[PDB]
Amino acid sequence: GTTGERPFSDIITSVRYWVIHSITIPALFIAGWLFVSTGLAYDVFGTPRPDSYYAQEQRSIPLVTDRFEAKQQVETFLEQLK
Amino acid sequence: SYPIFTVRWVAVHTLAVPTIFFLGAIAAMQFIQR
Amino acid sequence: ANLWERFCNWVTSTDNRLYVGWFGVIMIPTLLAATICFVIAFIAAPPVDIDGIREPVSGSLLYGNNIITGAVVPSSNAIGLHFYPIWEAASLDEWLYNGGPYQLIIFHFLLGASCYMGRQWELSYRLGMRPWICVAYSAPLASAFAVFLIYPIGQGSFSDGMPLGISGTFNFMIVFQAEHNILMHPFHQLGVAGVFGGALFCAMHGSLVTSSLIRETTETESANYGYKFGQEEETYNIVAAHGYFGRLIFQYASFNNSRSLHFFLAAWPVVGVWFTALGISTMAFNLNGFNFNHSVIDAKGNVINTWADIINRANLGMEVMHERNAHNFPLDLA
Amino acid sequence: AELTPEVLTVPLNSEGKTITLTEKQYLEGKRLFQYACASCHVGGITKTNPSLDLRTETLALATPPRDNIEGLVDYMKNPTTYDGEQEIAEVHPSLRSADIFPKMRNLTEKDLVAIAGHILVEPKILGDKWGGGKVYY
Amino acid sequence: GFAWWAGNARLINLSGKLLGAHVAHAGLIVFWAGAMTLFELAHFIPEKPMYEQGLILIPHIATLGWGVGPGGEVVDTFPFFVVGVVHLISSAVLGFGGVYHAIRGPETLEEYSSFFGYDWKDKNKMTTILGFHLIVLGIGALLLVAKAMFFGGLYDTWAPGGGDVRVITNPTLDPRVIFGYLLKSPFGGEGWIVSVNNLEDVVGGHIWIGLICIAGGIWHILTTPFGWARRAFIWSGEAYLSYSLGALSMMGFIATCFVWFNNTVYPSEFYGPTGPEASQAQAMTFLIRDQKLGANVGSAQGPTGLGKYLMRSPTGEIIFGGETMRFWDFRGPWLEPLRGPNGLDLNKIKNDIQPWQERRAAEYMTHAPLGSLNSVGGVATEINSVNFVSPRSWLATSHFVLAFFFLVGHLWHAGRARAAAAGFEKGIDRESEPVLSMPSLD
Amino acid sequence: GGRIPLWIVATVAGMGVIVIVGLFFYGAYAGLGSSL
Amino acid sequence: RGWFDILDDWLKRDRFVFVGWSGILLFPCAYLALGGWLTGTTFVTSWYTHGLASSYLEGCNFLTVAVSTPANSMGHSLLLLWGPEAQGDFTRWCQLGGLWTFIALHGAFGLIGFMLRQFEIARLVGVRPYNAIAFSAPIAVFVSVFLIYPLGQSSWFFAPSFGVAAIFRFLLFFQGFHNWTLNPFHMMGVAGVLGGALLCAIHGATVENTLFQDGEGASTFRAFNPTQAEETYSMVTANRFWSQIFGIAFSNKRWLHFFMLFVPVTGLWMSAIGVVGLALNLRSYDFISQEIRAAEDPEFETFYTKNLLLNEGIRAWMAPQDQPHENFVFPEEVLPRGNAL
Ligand code: CLA
Ligand code: CLA
Ligand code: CLA
Ligand code: CLA
Ligand code: HEC
Ligand SMILES: CC1=C(/C=C/C(C)=C/C=C/C(C)=C/C=C/C=C(C)/C=C/C=C(C)/C=C/C2=C(C)CCCC2(C)C)C(C)(C)CCC1
Ligand SMILES: CC1=C(/C=C/C(C)=C/C=C/C(C)=C/C=C/C=C(C)/C=C/C=C(C)/C=C/C2=C(C)CCCC2(C)C)C(C)(C)CCC1
Ligand SMILES: CC1=C(/C=C/C(C)=C/C=C/C(C)=C/C=C/C=C(C)/C=C/C=C(C)/C=C/C2=C(C)CCCC2(C)C)C(C)(C)CCC1
Ligand code: OEY
Ligand SMILES: [Cl-]
Ligand SMILES: [Cl-]
Ligand SMILES: [Fe+2]
Repeated sequence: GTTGERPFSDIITSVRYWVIHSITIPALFIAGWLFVSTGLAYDVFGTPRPDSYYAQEQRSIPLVTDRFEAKQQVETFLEQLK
Repeated sequence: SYPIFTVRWVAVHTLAVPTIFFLGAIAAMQFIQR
Repeated sequence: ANLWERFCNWVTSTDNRLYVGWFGVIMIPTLLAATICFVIAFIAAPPVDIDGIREPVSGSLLYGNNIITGAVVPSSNAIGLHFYPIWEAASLDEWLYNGGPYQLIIFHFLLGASCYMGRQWELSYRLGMRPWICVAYSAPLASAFAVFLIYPIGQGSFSDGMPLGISGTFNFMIVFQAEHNILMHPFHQLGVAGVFGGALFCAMHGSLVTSSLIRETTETESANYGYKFGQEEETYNIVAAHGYFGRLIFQYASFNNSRSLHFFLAAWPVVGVWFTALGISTMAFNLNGFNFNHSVIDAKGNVINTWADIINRANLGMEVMHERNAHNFPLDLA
Repeated sequence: AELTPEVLTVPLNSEGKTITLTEKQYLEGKRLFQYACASCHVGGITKTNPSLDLRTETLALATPPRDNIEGLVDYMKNPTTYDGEQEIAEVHPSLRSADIFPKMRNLTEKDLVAIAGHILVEPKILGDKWGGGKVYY
Repeated sequence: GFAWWAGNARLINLSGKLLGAHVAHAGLIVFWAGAMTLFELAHFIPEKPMYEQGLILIPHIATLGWGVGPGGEVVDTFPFFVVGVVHLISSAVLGFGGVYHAIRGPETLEEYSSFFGYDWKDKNKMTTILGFHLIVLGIGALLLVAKAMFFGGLYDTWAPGGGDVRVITNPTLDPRVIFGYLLKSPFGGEGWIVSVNNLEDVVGGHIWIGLICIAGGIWHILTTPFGWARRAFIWSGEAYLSYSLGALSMMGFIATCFVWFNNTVYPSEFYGPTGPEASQAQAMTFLIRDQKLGANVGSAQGPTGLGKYLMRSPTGEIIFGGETMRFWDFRGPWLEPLRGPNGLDLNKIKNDIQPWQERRAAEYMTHAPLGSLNSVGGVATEINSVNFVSPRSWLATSHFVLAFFFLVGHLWHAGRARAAAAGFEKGIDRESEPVLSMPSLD
Repeated sequence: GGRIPLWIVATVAGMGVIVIVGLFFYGAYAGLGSSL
Repeated sequence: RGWFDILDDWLKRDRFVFVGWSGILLFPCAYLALGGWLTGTTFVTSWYTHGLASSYLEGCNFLTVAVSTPANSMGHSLLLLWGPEAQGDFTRWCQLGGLWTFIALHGAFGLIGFMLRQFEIARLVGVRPYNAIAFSAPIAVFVSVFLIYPLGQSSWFFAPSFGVAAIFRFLLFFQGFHNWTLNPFHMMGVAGVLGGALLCAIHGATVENTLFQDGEGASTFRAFNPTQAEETYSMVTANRFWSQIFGIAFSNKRWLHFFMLFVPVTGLWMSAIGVVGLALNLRSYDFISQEIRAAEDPEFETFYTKNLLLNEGIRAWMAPQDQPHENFVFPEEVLPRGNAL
């Protein structure tokens, strides 16, 4: 019924367990938060900010239309915001 | 007489560590305004 | 030795090839009336004016339908929720034009199916069984009630009950999606989970038991002959099966109690179908699926479409096209 | 794009004077439009009379022109038919009929400017969608 | 020997602790009634119709006549506060008695007092407790009568002049009317008891029900079951539970159809229009609009050949056209002024439609009971904007779900009660399997 | 190896999930994706 | 006793999560398919491939987030990170739909990994490999829908996007364009899925209500011992019950459990085949006899003709926003609409 690993119930009721994870768990939560609040997640993944979906007087989707020019096409759209 | 770091240990944190990080990021998102 | 007691003894006899029972006394006639009317109408009924607009829809084989397109067509929108037995029509010709057979069939069937569920309790008691198989069957019965009675009640007309046909069934689903966005409703989502999961677990339990059959046969014979009807020992090795499945995932994610396992098998699809039956029944009162149309806008206020807005475009095309001659005013309120 | 002041600049009267609302007013107007008006005028249409919408071009051809703050503020007080021939306060919410339309009861003069402004700003953001109907959803 | 998950089944033969459970649970119900009203009142805004505000308890109090005047306009919110506070306070008393009897009080009552102790198999004691509660129930229905006839009356949506609170001086006593309702078919244009359409019939039926319940109480206190009743039922706690589960289920389905169709004891002023009502109001709205423009709505042929605004029902009555032909059984105070002996009167339509009727129709058409789970009002293809789901949709769907599950509970507990009483709810005796002692089917 | 009672860990983690889920549900009504 | 056997020893050790040779394939790919989907639905848009928001970061909820398919202009490009389209730029790769192929391909190899795992564990534990065989049905569905179907069309764009509402849109597309409900191969799949659910419920119900009394508690679960030799419920009583209730009943435990494997597995395989046909627009769209009659006889109407009108509505109202690269512009006057609506 057992293969040698320490039982889960034995672990999460232990004091050493909660001494470490009371730090690691919030720290991870805070790190994730900061990835968003600093705006880093936008830049890493290329996701439009609420103000950068369209240019001001634009209602056309900036749709990729070329396979091998696709990279340059997105950068063209992005500069038409900057 | 229980090993701490095991294959099990790796499997678990492989899922747990990003799940909490993601949870924090998704939490922050709730306060974004347009 | 009294005539009435002999009759009671035969009705409840456990020796009849098919159990009759007191619920059977109502189920046998109502199911025969429904079945006989259904067969005849499916083959030879004339076109029915389902939507009350004098636009009769042809449902039967002899009027140019095949097995896939044929249906017994719901009764006229002019009738609404009014009772329309045969003796309320000036003639059978009138009764046929207005969709009278649909009411006869669905009422006799819902009764007979209701007594079908009670008959399952009844025999379980005569045989000294536990009583709850009928509770499992209440999930399909609730589903039939929803599409044939409950949804008609909420919308005010049997003309919006589910047609008794294959293409009619699809007509019903498409319109229900345009009108209630059922796909975005959590009780239908639970129903898909009950029905996918039930198919999954059916397959799993079938392959695990089949995988751990104890060798009792040669390769020239069907392994099925390694089981004899009524043998006392189990025909498969539940610990080998548990030992395989507990390693495929991990140990505690596998049953080794057969009673918990089979209860899980009963519970999962029964409950998911309860919900999907309840989904139809509550959308009958127009508490619809989640509406996320235009939920995302940008810093100026442009709508930023999501997949839900695409769904809505599809829904709109079903909406503007269904019952194309039947609406005089801009809102389809029922 | 964003809610720039050009977007928030709408005509005040027929004479041609303009007015620049704040983002606060715009959001206030949208909130009040939803409270007092959306049930009939969601998206800039009119569910109970689809022949009349809230497109700026439709308002402009109304008698009293209604494509300006004054025209709208006056309409919310003493509404008339499209040609100005008859007053319709008895079948349309207004301050004059707040006894029969109780939601107009607690609307202040600044509330009306906001509601009006939202109606004039929104076709600048959504274009054809405003007053277009399901075709543009 | 029940598992923790069937743990309340341990209370079956502990009449003391089982009393605590029941009384504490009664506390929860009274508490919710208290808390919810206060929550609704704190959120109430009188300038908005109730049905634009997610209210389900304030309308129940308004209907009893409290807090409202002509046309259903709220004139005094203090009666709402009182009902919630008193309910809230009372829940502590029930809570108190409930956790006392469940924790500290005697575990079983029959040793303490032969009056309050009971054996489930005591058919006489059981019918006496039934009788007590029957009398209480009968008193309950007479309180509604008392309020109606001696304490301000009730809200009358059909009152002349837009609806008003009205004291009821001539409740209907004629049993041909009162029990006539029990014998109308439940189908369209009949509607069984859901069709009750005036407060005289409502008050009168409660006189009857009140008397019949008081009559049945004493009956069941003075009698014990006859042998035909004794041979026909299972006499056990779980059986009695299953009987009431069936009754609660049946009652839940009726309540569902009641709040969905009936606009009398669920006034549309408070609850919003019904489905039929709202659909009728749309046809009315565009009849009024098109005829103001010059359309002769009586002679207008629609695309199908049927009249665009007006057609006949299958028995001949002039009714609204379009898909709302299905709803011609609808009757409402804003509509009936237009009906003559043949249905809708074309001369009344051309001449006698009032602005208040136009207002009402536009209002009900735009408040039809259609809306999304996240409370986006209107058809499923509507864009976000209107935050609205009719109280009638909320009240109909919730109680259909509850009614369905209690029918499943009836089946569950009825079959188990039968199996337990016969002695095989735990499985089949290997040494004595019935089928093994039966002849084979073939 | 057993100091913290299990039901304590269960209750607290339970309320931790409820908190985060309710934050996500609050967020459906505010900010992005609120329709407003 | 060289390095290969020392590795074999380690991979096949009885541990909390069995690894095995198949683990080398399964776990990396299963984890990265999963990780890609959670990453993309949290952080990645579909603005440039679809014109859709599709992440929590953008304001979407669990029902509307998706990892969407690449733009139609990518054709069937593998969209490798290092490939000619994204050219090693991770940001651009995300914006061009690279996570879709990343998930679909790593998912394909994970499903292989998982099925090899079922073979591997079955071999070591000594059981017959029927659970692996049954898993052929999920795999056939996955490859026919996610890979074979878009490969027959113009691009990956028309594969399903990995998300809840995006799959819903997939269902409705197949109704309006392929008339997929009319396909007999789908109908067989429906019968297999609903037949499986039925078999699942009816079998579990029957076992639980034909139990032997093997203990005294009112909880019947306790009274089963996983090593007992005896059947825990009566097959003889169950056969009688169903023979009398339904006319026929199972009498062979082995057949019954094989049938439960057979029914849903076959159903899924059948639906995979029809999707292969839809890869080629080889639909069962029409009945020719119906249309000939309908074209000549304006009073002829069936539920078949009514449903196509719906299909035509779906196509005209959803195509412009659903296929944006086609620049469909349908003026109001050309849209098919019934009266008033
Ligand atoms: C008046 C109503 C009533 C009463 C008094 C009983 C009483 C009883 N029932 Mg029955 N039951 C009822 C209605 C009722 N039931 C209904 C309507 C159904 C169908 C759904 C059932 C189905 C049922 C089954 C299947 C079984 C019982 C059993 C029992 C016994 C033990 C129950 C127990 O310990 O529960 C313990 C309580 C729980 C385990 C908690 C349940 C949690 C529910 C399911 C979730 C509810 C959450 C809610 C929907 C939303 C939550 C929101 C979130 C924030 C949390 C007891 C005698 C057992 C029995 O037969 O004993 C003899 C048994 O096996 N009941
Ligand atoms: C309305 C819900 C309800 C009610 C009233 C009861 C009531 C009861 N249950 Mg049941 N039960 C319920 C739901 C309910 N249960 C559910 C959902 C489950 C599944 C989780 C169970 C599972 C269950 C089991 C497994 C058992 C019971 C038992 C009991 C009885 C004794 C409990 C005891 O001694 O605990 C003692 C507990 C405490 C002392 C802890 C504190 C509890 C108090 C009362 C909290 C009160 C809080 C409140 C704010 C106080 C305000 C006071 C103020 C008004 C003055 C009691 C009559 C037992 C029984 O039958 O005994 C023979 C038993 O074995 N129940
Ligand atoms: C129907 C519910 C119910 C039932 C059957 C019982 C039954 C019993 N209780 Mg319990 N009890 C209840 C509710 C109930 N109680 C409540 C609600 C409370 C909190 C107030 C208590 C608090 C309580 C205590 C503290 C004790 C008992 C005791 C007893 C026993 C003897 C009581 C006696 O001699 O009567 C005495 C009777 C009276 C004084 C007459 C009271 C008549 C009332 C006031 C009229 C009816 C009230 C009405 C319905 C609601 C008020 C109106 C409101 C709506 C505005 C008996 C087994 C005793 C026991 O067993 O201890 C060993 C004991 O010590 N009970
Ligand atoms: C909650 C209320 C309640 C409950 C649970 C009981 C329970 C009981 N009563 Mg009592 N009874 C009550 C209220 C109640 N009664 C009231 C208020 C009165 C006064 C009129 C009576 C008058 C009364 C008498 C005169 C007798 C009983 C008897 C009995 C016992 C046998 C009942 C029986 O065979 O039913 C089974 C019912 C039938 C076999 C006949 C069913 C016929 C119905 C009306 C058909 C309805 C069909 C349809 C589906 C329902 C829709 C409504 C329809 C009428 C339109 C049982 C213990 C009997 C007994 O043994 O007394 C000691 C007896 O002789 N009761
Ligand atoms: C239904 C009960 C309505 C509500 C609530 C609101 N409006 Fe309305 N509006 C309605 C109708 C039936 C009409 C046409 C009446 C006629 O015969 O002309 C209107 C018209 C308007 C207009 C004029 C539109 C035009 O093109 O000229 C405006 C500017 C207008 N309505 C504004 C408005 C506002 C600001 C509201 C909230 C206070 C509002 N309406 C509510 C129906 C209904
Ligand atoms: C037995 C049991 C149980 C149960 C319990 C119960 C159910 C209870 C009840 C109880 C209750 C049921 C309670 C109640 C309470 C109440 C109270 C406590 C009250 C108070 C109130 C107040 C104090 C108020 C105040 C006020 C006023 C006066 C005015 C207005 C404002 C306010 C609101 C503030 C359980 C399951 C858990 C467990 C097991 C056992
Ligand atoms: C208030 C009111 C009113 C009145 C009412 C009344 C008058 C009622 C009555 C009612 C009643 C008077 C009812 C009754 C019922 C009954 C029932 C519901 C029955 C049941 C039955 C059963 C359940 C049985 C069963 C069985 C059988 C069949 C066989 C044998 C076995 C047994 C016994 C099980 C009106 C409407 C006017 C109006 C409004 C208000
Ligand atoms: C892509 C990519 C990658 C990878 C990545 C990954 C691997 C990721 C992962 C990630 C992850 C791994 C994530 C996670 C997440 C999680 C979450 C976000 C969760 C959530 C959940 C929740 C929300 C839940 C809740 C609940 C409910 C609702 C109910 C019941 C209870 C519970 C609590 C369960 C790499 C680097 C290779 C590179 C390339 C790209
Ligand atoms: O969905 Mn659309 O809504 Ca219910 O009615 Mn009005 O139209 Mn017609 O009769 Mn069948 O269908
Ligand atoms: Cl149609
Ligand atoms: Cl219409
Ligand atoms: Fe099995």
